[PDB]
Amino acid sequence: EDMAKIYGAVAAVSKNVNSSVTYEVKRGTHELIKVPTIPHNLVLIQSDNGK
Amino acid sequence: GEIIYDGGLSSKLADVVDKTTEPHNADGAVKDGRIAPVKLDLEKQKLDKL
Repeated sequence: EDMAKIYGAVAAVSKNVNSSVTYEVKRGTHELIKVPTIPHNLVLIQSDNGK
Repeated sequence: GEIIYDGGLSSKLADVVDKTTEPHNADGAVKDGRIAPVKLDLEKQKLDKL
């Protein structure tokens, strides 16, 4: 019985080993919007007689 | 005539999980005694908790 306790404690220590890490790489990334129209900013000014 | 062979249950070699799976260690025939991969909340954009 006391041997099972000693053997169990050793197995607990051996099981404390770490395997790996996992993380997401998202820094520096931004979403993109879509502009549907082109701004021209033009107006045609014409006289009444058209000259 | 009498039928000897007409087919049957066919064994498939691979089971291809058609869905995204989070990282995991060995389970099944080989069981991994090491700790599971640690999920770290890194590369935050807005600065929280600092």
